Amino acid sequence: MYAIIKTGGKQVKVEVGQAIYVEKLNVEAGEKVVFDEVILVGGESTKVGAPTVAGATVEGTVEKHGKQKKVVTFQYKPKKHSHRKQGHRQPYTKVMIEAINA
Amino acid sequence: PNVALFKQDGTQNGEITLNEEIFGIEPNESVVYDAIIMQRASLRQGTHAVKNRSAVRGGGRKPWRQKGTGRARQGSIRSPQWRGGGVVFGPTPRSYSYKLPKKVRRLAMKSVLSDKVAENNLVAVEGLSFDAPKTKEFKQVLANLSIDTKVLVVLENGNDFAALSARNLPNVSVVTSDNVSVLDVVSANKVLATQTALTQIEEVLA
Amino acid sequence: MKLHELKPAEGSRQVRNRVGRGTSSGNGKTAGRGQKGQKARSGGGVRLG
Amino acid sequence: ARVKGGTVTRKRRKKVLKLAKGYYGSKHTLFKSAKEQVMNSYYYAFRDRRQKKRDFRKLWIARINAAARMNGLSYSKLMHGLKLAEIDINRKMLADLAVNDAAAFTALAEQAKDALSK
RNA sequence: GGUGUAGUGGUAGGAGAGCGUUCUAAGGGCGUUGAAGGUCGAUCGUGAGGACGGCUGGAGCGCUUAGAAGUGAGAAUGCCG
RNA sequence: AUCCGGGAGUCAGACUGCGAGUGAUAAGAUCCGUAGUCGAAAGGGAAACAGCCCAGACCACCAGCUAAGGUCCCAAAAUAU
RNA sequence: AGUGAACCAGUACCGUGAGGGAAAGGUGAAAAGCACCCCGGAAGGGGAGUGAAAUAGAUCCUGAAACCGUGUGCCUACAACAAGUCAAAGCUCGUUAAUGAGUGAUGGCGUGCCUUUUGUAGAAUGAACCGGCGAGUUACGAUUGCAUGCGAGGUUAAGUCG
Repeated sequence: MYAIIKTGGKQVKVEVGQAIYVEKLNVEAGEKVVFDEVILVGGESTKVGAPTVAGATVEGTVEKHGKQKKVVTFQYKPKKHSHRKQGHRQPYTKVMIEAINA
Repeated sequence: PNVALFKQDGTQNGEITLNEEIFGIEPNESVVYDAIIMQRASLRQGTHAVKNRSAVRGGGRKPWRQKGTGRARQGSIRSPQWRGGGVVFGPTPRSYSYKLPKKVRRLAMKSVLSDKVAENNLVAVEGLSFDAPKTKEFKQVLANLSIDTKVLVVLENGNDFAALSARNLPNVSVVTSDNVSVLDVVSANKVLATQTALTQIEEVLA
Repeated sequence: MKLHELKPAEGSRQVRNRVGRGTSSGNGKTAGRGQKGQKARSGGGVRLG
Repeated sequence: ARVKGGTVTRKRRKKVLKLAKGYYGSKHTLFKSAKEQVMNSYYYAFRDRRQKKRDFRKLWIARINAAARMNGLSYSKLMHGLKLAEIDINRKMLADLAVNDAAAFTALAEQAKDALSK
């Protein structure tokens, strides 16, 4: 059973029972979420709808807000006696999937 | 401002009204910071020196030639970058003391004693008399007035038995009334001044 | 005021500038003097006027 | 009051050498060699975060071309067909379908073939 | 504090704000039930940098607020080993 | 934009359109005027390429649309009409 | 570092001479400084003992790096490599517990660092490597900004007691 959803600025493939990582959501851990836009409902027969499939949602539960591992961005110009250094860790949320549209 | 009076043991033998120009005048906090910093930089003995290039016991000869030897041009065995050479820009003997103008000295004295009074941290007592210089009796007196912190003991004059008895106690400092500084009052938690010494201080701070 | 809580007045003391201590401070490697010339030397410069 | 330069330089230098683990020979053991190599790696990693996003797009595109030529189309005609029908699948999901669910990929290729049949 | 809008390549060079070293004062602490130093780790912060744990080691050392500086090293056909 | 005040650095430039002199209407030559890029500018194109064509990097993404230049294979896209 | 010299230093050493001139501190609380045995010419070592500790044994506190070895998990004999970075199968492990750690066949991309230059990968300049040391300071004046006290006023110098 397949569904494809628009989350963040991207698209993900989805299934009942599996967990997904995603851009930060504005929902506290333990609460429920509804992904409104469904792109395709595969599985046995596919529903290939113009932009979205009419009336299908996907339900989940937020599990955890985290941070990714650290990236360092360092920049210098050879022979020009100058450099600049910066770090960065990225937020995410983890979501469990339950009941692709029915 | 009125403070309560005590005796070498007793109770509330009335009160004593002190000046309002000296003990009640709303302290000024930057003037006190300036006084403390000036006084602490005033106690230094800046006795420190080091040897520059020309004082090190060493050489005036050019050690090798200027060219040919496949070397680096050198000028003396005693250059700053040679092991054992002389120091560039070290410490020199210096002064460290300066003076603030006269009105702010007086303003800091008034302000620090007035702060002591505004929190019931000054304790007035009729007299401190002793027939012999005994430390034990001074400690009893000190507990008679329930004093359990660092204390400045401001005495009058040739009250020599009291100053002897109050020495050597590791919480106690002793000063006479013609020799109080700004740094003595700020460091102690309380002041134990006698009635005579209080009027004598009011006579010089005017 | 207690001797363990001192505070000068705001704007009254400033720190200092130390030249020749690395590139990122702004004044390493020639310490504000530009490239070569009489004004880049120790004791360099011309008399007043 | 003199300040010996005791233990600050060794800490900084040992932080640099720890980033050079796994390099070849004197490039993980000497401080100057490691310093230069680590600077070059910083440059390469910043460059390659941006080049990654191009590599996977070319990979997806070539797999989609391969799959579509099996359904009577090429990449450019099939993309036009999907746009004229208002379908908005990524090239990532399209390639994933092309490898896993050939029947879904054929459903989509038929919709595109009917769209540009007008 | 919210929300909008706009901005954020950089040599010479100007301006701002900080990190770390040693020493002084005041305060509150730790230590043979093991300080400083050394070595290893998969830890934290936007940067200089900060912790915690193991092993080694044997007597001193942090933290807060203010002060003072012989206060930071990769290069000089540098000097000593 | 103008006015007062604190602190500077620069006084060796280079190529490419365009319009003139010196030269032989030679030079990656030389000396002026006018516009841009480089200097002090990473990214795509030009095989490789300071100065030409497109475009100005605060940071993260295994999302999307285009510029100059391209779509038989190396090598992404038409063996298009 | 501090005197050239913390130690038998103006010494050893160098020069005909005048003169130039170093290096080199630390067992333990207490020598209790290893009786006896074994291999060995000896040096050195292994037991046994001293001692809180000997991997504190006289080259004796701590004991960093260059540099030299021994043992092993993973790779390597059709391959043109500024030595990494991004993508990635197989094998081996199991941590400050989290989108774990080591190695890595194979594929894309990619001409060190510093200085001086219109301009550098430069066949322009410097550096064998590792460690230590090694460069805008102070006195007195002049000016501007900030800060505090007094305000048509502001302030004392030498000196005297302390």
